[PDB]
Amino acid sequence: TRLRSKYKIKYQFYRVFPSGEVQYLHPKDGVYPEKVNPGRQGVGLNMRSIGKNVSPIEVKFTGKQPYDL
Amino acid sequence: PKRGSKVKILRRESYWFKNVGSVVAVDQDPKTRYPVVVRFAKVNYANISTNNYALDEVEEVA
Amino acid sequence: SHSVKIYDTCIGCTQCVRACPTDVLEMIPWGGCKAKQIASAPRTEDCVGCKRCESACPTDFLSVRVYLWHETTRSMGLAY
Amino acid sequence: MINLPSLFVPLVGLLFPAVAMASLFLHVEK
Amino acid sequence: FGLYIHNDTMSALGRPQDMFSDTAIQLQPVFAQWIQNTHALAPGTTAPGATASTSLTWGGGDLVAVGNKVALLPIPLGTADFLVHHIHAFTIHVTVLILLKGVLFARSSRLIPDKANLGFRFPCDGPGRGGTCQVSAWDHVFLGLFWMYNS
Amino acid sequence: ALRIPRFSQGIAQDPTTRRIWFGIATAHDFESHDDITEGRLYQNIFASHFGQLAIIFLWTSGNLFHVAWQGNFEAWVQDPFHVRPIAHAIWDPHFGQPAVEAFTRGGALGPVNNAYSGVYQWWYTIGLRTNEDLYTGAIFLLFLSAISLLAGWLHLQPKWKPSVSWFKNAESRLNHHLSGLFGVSSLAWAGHLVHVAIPGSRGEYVRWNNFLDVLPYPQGLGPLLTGQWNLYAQNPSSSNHLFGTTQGAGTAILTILGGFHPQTQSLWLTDVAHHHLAIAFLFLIGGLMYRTNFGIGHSIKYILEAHIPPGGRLGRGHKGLYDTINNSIHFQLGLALASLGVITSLVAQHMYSLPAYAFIAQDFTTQAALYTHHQYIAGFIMTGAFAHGPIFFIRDYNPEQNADNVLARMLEHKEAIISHLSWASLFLGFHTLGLYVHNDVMLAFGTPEKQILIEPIFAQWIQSAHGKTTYGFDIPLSSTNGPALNAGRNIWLPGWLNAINENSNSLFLTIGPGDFLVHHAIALGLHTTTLILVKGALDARGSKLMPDKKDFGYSFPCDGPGRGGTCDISAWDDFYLAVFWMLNTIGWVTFYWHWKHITLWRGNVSQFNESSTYLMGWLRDYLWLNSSQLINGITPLVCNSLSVWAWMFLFGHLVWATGFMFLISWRGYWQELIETLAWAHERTPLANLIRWRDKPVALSIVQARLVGLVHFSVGYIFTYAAFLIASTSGKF
Amino acid sequence: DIAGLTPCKESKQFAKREKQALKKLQASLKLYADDSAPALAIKATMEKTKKRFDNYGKYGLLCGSDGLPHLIVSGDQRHWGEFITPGILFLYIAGWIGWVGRSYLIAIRDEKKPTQKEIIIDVPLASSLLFRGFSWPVAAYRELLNGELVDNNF
Amino acid sequence: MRDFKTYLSVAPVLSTLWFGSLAGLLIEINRFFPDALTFPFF
Ligand code: CLA
Ligand SMILES: CC1=C(/C=C/C(C)=C/C=C\C(C)=C/C=C/C=C(C)/C=C/C=C(C)/C=C/C2=C(C)CCCC2(C)C)C(C)(C)CCC1
Ligand SMILES: CC1=C(C/C=C(\C)CCC[C@H](C)CCC[C@@H](C)CCCC(C)C)C(=O)c2ccccc2C1=O
Ligand code: SF4
Ligand code: SF4
Ligand code: SF4
Repeated sequence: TRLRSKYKIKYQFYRVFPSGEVQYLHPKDGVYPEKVNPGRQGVGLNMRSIGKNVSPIEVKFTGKQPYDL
Repeated sequence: PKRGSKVKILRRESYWFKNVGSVVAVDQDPKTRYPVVVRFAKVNYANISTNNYALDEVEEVA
Repeated sequence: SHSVKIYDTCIGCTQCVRACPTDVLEMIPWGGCKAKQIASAPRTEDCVGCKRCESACPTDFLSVRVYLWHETTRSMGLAY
Repeated sequence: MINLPSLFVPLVGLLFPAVAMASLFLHVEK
Repeated sequence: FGLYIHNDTMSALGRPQDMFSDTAIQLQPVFAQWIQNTHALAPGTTAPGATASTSLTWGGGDLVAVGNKVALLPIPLGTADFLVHHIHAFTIHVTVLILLKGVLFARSSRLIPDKANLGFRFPCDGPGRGGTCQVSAWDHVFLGLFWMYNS
Repeated sequence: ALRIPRFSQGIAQDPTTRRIWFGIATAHDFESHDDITEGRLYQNIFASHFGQLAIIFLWTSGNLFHVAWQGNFEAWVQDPFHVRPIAHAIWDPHFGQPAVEAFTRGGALGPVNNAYSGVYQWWYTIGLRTNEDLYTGAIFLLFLSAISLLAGWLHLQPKWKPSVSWFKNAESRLNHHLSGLFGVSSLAWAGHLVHVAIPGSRGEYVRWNNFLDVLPYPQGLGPLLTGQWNLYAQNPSSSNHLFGTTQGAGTAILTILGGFHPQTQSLWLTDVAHHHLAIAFLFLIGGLMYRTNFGIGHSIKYILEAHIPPGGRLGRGHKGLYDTINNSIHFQLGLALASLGVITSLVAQHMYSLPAYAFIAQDFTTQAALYTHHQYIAGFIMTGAFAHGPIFFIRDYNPEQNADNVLARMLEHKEAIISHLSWASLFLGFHTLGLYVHNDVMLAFGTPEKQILIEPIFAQWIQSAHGKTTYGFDIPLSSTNGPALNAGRNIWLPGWLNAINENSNSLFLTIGPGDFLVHHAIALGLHTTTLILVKGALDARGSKLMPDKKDFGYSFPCDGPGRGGTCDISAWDDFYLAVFWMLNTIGWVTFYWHWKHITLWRGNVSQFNESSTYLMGWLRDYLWLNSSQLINGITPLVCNSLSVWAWMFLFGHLVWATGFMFLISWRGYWQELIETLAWAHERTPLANLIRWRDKPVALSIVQARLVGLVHFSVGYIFTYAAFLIASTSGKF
Repeated sequence: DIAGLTPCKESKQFAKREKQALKKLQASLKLYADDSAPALAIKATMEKTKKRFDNYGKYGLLCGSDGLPHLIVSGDQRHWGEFITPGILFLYIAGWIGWVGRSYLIAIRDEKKPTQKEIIIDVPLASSLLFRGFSWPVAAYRELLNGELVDNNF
Repeated sequence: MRDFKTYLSVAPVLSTLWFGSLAGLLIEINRFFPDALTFPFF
């Protein structure tokens, strides 16, 4: 985006390490964080649509039981 | 019937809230949880304000 | 290792969450709001309590914070 | 025979913690 | 500075016996003079004239005043003098670089690298990167001062 | 990537200096530590909270053992009053030959410390002056040290295991557990303060050994039984009787009317031997109140769900709190500092107001020493006592196991306690402090004539009825013939009058004007070292800023720029702020006292009275004067015997101070910098082959407020600390 | 006469430490006393003071040891007023500012749209908005305890 | 002029201005009855 104040465009990065590999969002597919398109996964949010927030004592030594969510 | 009246806010979510009147607009588009479009003249830590709402709430008088 | 929990509604942007530093941002398509959009993190492993993620991100009650406990050379930031 | 108990103080200050900052040097590499 | 401290630990604990003061970590003649002094052969030759020793404060013992009470005289230095000083001598080090640290990184800081994205003041930023605050020079200045006051 | 240390992956895999902070710091945090079943911590504390019982016991088996070596009691027996009460023996290989000119003090022969722990009387009282009959309390608080770490070793073994139930049981751990805990404890005590102390106060090598062939009371053990006693109160030890001696030694035992006799200057022996032998029954009823098995005695329960009165033909309806105070430990560290809160402060004068031994009321060095101390925990227990008072909220409380009953209600109507504890102060804000300032204007502008010093009219009533007959005001009782002081005109009420007012009595002190100018000020402090608390606690349940710190917890380090409208936000970092204003509120009520008290011990009691009602008075000649003995036992000649705080003090006066950088100097200025050279020493050869085991970072913002607090306070516990002592060994 | 604290008239201290305190400003002979400013450190002032000496007197305050006013009302003898006879007014002098304070505000939703409608004060005050301040309580202070509170308003 | 009214305000120095040109009076009164010390009723 530094490349946003002279006009310029299409940044790409990568990884790269011992021994090379990942580690990158542009392009792995350049999904522009913005957009939205294909199949992008779950991991989207508490059964608490927040408001319901309080003392959260569903815990006393959870095991298996939550670690987490 | 009550389109944007002096109607309340009532859920363990909000900022302002009890603070009364105003449902301004209401949609007809079902999915979500956010049908109830509110705008008053009093504000949270934004400035534009107005954020949206609905469901386990309007527990109010006239 | 990013925390704690953070919550629904916004997106699109054009006036909200458009600015995490360390990525941590997809946008699924999903059905509810006024066209389709639900989000926190297609990730959270690059971030970093870059907590500028609600400053750009309204929607009501706590909305972004940190809790790193482990707190990681990935996002405790200290490279060298 | 006799004169002391200094025996203790060059410990409690001098070697003892010399051994605290020694063996839990650590806690890490305990 | 870690040096008055000693001579406290060496006056309380530290028995004049041996420590950092004048008849002490002395430093006999001394400290000179320096120069100044020369500032007092300076007018009798060497810059031919002018009159009387360029400022009585420096020089030898060529000494005046007036009005009963004193005026200026040979204000002689020594220990108590290459002490203290090295504090203004210090301070105006770690009072700059605060300053320079925060004057150089300020816009590009090697650890939020992109600043011109918050303004001049701009509070801190991340509770992330595990504790980013007081980054701004505006706030590099917010303590830029305190010390001055201390200095 | 880094496996060690332990308790959790989280921070133990983590790769910066943190670990070591965030090991050591959060190291008794186990009650949210991924490694703990419903026992594990309940299991834990046990051994744990023996454990120290160990050292408390090796706290003293020593320092007992310590003395008789060191100091000079077996000596000091010959004559009992100067003095330079004698602490330890100081092997400090830095001290300049003037170790003579140093601390060749009291009985010394070595630069010994000037003991102020009081105790040296608390031991003189119980019994002994023979240190060959010490050597033993040592060996005893060892007879308890090893012994009880089997309560360690052992009852930390599944076998002779604990349970959890056993722990939640209420009516046993309590009911039964007053009866033992205190109760019996006294008796023998209550009796030792009876049958081994008397016979030296009579004067007699009673020892243990000769342990029946005494019989210090002539009529055996009869009338105790029977129903007749007053052949006991019979002839109190009497009037002059040089204390613990010959003449006037009026045998008796269990007394309870006389009190002091100038000489001891201190509550006379075995007339609190009836005291400890009464309290008892006042739990040994309310002490077999409940249970063990047996089907008789108390439940609690409808104690509530019926007994929610006082309350209810409306109101609050308790339907049980309980499964909260018994489920929620905190409460057991909600109210066991909470109420061993108070005690600390109601020991902070009882203990002085009338002493208890071998002369202290006229030592003016315990008072000094053994007071403030016993006060600073009425701080450091009284405070951080509501902390485990948010907790249960965001970390025990369920709004639904409870939302019938007071608490949740307390809550529902909470943003109120907050804002009347507040108006409780902005006011105790301007006043007690507005007035207070021409009491500092005038007094400056030649005008003391005119002045706003409004003299307390109220406390005033007390302290007379409770005896005190000192000038004016023709009312009843203390009339020195009055009808509250009658019907009872002999019981309890000649003696506690016989000493009531001339000050080497200090009893109910001499009330001056502006006496409330601090007194008020001290009913400012509090009301404003709560609210902190009762937010940092109360609404710190959630708030509405971030209506979910409920999740978040108690100890989250600040927030970041989050919609410019957030920061330092731990309910913890409200305890932080809370521990500021409280040390402020101690800040004060230790000036008073020193001013006051000090006054007396050199006659001059215009050291107040004249002054304080305009604060340079405080500054000038509470603060400015008296000193530079201390801060002139350093003074470009030598050191003499007040040398230390002349160091310690400037210590407190450093070690304070730099609890400042951490404090004013926040967080992301340290990393950034500590990079720009964490780096420099990564380049520079010769000291290149040195890559360091983990990787230097700056400090969690919490910390960077904590060690602001334990350099501070440590500094601040220091000085006044050394001053209050320094001071007095010059002037008294 | 109560608790101490004597009414001043036995003079012992106060009256004297007074005719001492003020009266070495008076030894200001140390200048030249005729007409001045530049000086009058001597002659006058004491008029407010010494020519108010035995004047101040005069109602006692039972000024006390030190010899100075230990100023007390608590509701005994004449005093029930050394701060209460001038003790009520303050109550009075304040919270009818509250009326202006209220009705100023309780206007700042009337004529409609508000706030800085708080900064531009609409010179809010001079009469009934204040000049009711005069007459609030026990005739109408229970402007409180009916239709205005509750609260009951909209 | 009016009418209560309202009437017209002005900007930032009104709560302030109140301190000076009127509030002073105080010091006149406090002069007028030199000091106060306590209650003078009439
Ligand atoms: C919210 C409150 C909570 C409560 C209930 C208390 C209560 C108390 N604190 Mg305390 N404290 C608190 C929070 C609290 N504290 C906190 C957060 C701190 C940290 C700063 C402290 C630090 C602190 C210190 C340092 C001390 C106390 C002390 C005290 C006790 C002083 C006695 C007194 O009240 O004199 C006056 C009380 C009266 C009731 C007399 C006035 C009567 C008025 C109210 C008349 C109107 C009502 C009616 C006619 C009277 C009935 C009441 C009756 C008891 C007379 C008192 C038990 C002192 C102490 O422990 O004792 C030595 C003192 O040491 N506190
Ligand atoms: C009778 C009595 C009394 C009293 C006591 C007490 C202390 C009680 C409690 C009571 C109660 C039950 C109370 C309550 C109260 C309430 C209130 C409430 C107060 C007040 C107030 C206010 C806060 C106000 C406000 C206002 C008004 C109203 C007017 C002016 C303006 C304003 C609006 C601001 C006495 C002393 C004589 C003693 C005996 C008996
Ligand atoms: C100085 C300073 C640092 C830097 C901290 C540093 C450089 C610490 C370096 C360690 C010092 C050198 C250790 C000296 C004392 C410790 C060894 C004491 C603890 C030892 C026992 C627990 C074993 C911060 O990171 C910081 C963060 C937020 C607010 C304020 C500050 C702050 O003031
Ligand atoms: S975080 Fe931002 S982009 Fe995501 S839903 Fe909320 S407001 Fe929209
Ligand atoms: S912590 Fe905030 S700014 Fe950082 S990546 Fe995550 S959502 Fe974005
Ligand atoms: S402590 Fe630091 S991270 Fe938190 S809001 Fe303040 S400046 Fe930002």
